Amino acid sequence: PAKIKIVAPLESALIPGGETYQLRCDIMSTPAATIHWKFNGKLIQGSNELNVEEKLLNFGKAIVDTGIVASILTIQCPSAENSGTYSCVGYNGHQTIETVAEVEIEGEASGCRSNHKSAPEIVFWTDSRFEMTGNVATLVCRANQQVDWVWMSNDELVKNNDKFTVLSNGDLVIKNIVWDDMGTYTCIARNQFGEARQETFLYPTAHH
Amino acid sequence: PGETRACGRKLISLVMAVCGDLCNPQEGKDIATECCGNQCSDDYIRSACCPH
Repeated sequence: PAKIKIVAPLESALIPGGETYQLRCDIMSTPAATIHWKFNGKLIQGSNELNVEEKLLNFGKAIVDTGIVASILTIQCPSAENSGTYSCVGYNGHQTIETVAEVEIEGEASGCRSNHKSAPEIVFWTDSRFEMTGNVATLVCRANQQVDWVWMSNDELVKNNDKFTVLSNGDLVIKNIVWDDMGTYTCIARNQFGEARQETFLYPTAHH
Repeated sequence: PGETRACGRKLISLVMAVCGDLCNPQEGKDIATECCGNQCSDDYIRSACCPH
């Protein structure tokens, strides 16, 4: 049965202009949730898209698909253009949850250089994913720019084979999971400007 | 053992998200320790700290 839950709603904030400010929301959800952000009701980050390809690979199976996803929104050079209503929206195809906060900027940002030629950021990721042994699972990372992806599992490189698939969007697809696949999976995003890393966690639950 | 480093923290976050105030923190720490040492089912993990 579908469940979706915010871990901690956004708080209203008065913030100094010109200084980078970061919002975060964590969402627990069954099945997997996607997160997107709105500014005064308009989408500014993320998407509504769900992982339908994994639902295909598990079509006909009993699916556990539970865990927590996390996402960050970075306001680089907070000016008056950035004062308004910030919204984090969680979505899992059956349910939607939304937490909304007012951000007011005090001051301007004349000095601020913004994220020109700045390292990539990982703005959305699977914090934990639970799935039943024998099913396909996916660990998600998304970056704010075009990047190349490299995945590690418990300090070992992940290469494409019959089990693992590193998709170019930042998904790690893991077929036919078994208890030994449990642990931390590290996504590394690179471009010409730097790299960002983020840890995800997979728990293969018991088959009954 | 290397994997278990994050596992207890991750399970306890999941359990506290599922139960909310209904889950005593040191009791969830036990679920995490038990289920990061042995494979538990989805059914147990989600309802052990708050069966009501």
